[PDB]
Amino acid sequence: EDDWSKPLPPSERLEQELFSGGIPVEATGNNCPPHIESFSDVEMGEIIMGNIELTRYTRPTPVQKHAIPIIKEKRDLMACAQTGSGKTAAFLLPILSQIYSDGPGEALRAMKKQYPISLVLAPTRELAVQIYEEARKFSYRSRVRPCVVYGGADIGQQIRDLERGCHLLVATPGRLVDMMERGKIGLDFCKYLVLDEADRMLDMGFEPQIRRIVEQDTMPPKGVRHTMMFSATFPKEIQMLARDFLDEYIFLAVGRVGSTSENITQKVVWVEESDKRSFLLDLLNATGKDSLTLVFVETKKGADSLEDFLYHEGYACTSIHGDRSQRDREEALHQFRSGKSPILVATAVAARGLDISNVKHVINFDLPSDIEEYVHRIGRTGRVGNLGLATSFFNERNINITKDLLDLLVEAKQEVPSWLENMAYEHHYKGSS
Ligand SMILES: Nc1ncnc2c1ncn2[C@@H]1O[C@H](COP(=O)(O)O)[C@@H](O)[C@H]1O
Repeated sequence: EDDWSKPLPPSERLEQELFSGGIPVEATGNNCPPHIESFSDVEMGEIIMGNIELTRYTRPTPVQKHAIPIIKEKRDLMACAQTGSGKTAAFLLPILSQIYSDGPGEALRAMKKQYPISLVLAPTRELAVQIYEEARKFSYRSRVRPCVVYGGADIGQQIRDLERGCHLLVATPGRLVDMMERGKIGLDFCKYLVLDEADRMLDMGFEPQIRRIVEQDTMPPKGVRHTMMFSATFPKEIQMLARDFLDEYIFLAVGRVGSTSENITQKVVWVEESDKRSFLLDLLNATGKDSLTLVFVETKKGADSLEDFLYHEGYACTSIHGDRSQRDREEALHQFRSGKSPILVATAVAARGLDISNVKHVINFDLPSDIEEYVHRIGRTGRVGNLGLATSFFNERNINITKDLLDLLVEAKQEVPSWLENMAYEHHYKGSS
């Protein structure tokens, strides 16, 4: 049989291809394996150590010091770390290491529809490619062929890439489901599940697809598969997702766990329904050359009406809602992402699963009845380096979220309209006399 631990012949055109480019730590859980200080503190194999040297990694990052020995000891992981912490290599290195050591497993040898040994789920195309490229570096001179798929691109070329073999699959949840329904991917032998930037995936409304992939198909249950979740923040829906997806897991926090709606400037203004169009025009006239603007409306009839208004007023824009054919919605998303139509009108429901690459300005033309939905919507702007802007139109129709919105603005240390805190005021708490 095949030896998956002993490296394949090199290829320096491929080497130049791959490798010629540019404080507190909390760990809680039961029987947590001790952290490492060097990559050699645990045995990650011949192939991994060789590829580590090609990538010129000299010392493990904080998150790698703790996560790598955890994953290698086959323990589930909930990790709160931010971008630039080296979390990609933190799960790729021990996973690939174990695959080299263990091999494909008797199933894939008795067969040799693609069956990934490892699956990494990402919110966006950009992050998906980042993970994919790192995987190529560490799968070099091995028999693990990494593949990446994502929406907004030709599925035909992605299917072709898949059929050349994939043992590690990086995917956005929507395109993976599409591959599964088309019968191109099976999860029967997926032993390594990774959710990278899980919080943003839920922001973009990927949770149903994720739970369909993990819980409703053929993927091994927890305790059999090894599952790792990485998230910058730790809101309640992530905690619930962690409890459901993880078994006997270690909680790792590198730095302070990020706040909800961080890196976002939020403005709330009072606008009557009749004035929302004109008010929007003033907001659009304070827009840069092409900074992408995402406008949320409640209904599809409202979306069409708004776009019709914007078109007549001379604005380059497009729309995405349910009453559109799929050919129109895919082209609309293409024209938004390319800046040809820098203004996207969309209902929240239609925006779900779409790779809208965090715009510079989110405008809540209509506010939701739900503050958790508000958090998901404004999450469509703001990163780490780029401060995002979220402007919301508020009137009597939104009175039910007055207090939650106020509380959120205060927690995020944002500006509060004096009329908003006035409307939220409760005389019960003043006291007698
Ligand atoms: N051990 C390491 N030494 C040096 N750079 C690293 C290490 N691990 C990851 N990186 C870099 O950190 C970035 C990855 O950030 P992240 O988004 O946390 O995966 C990439 O630029 C990597 O090259």
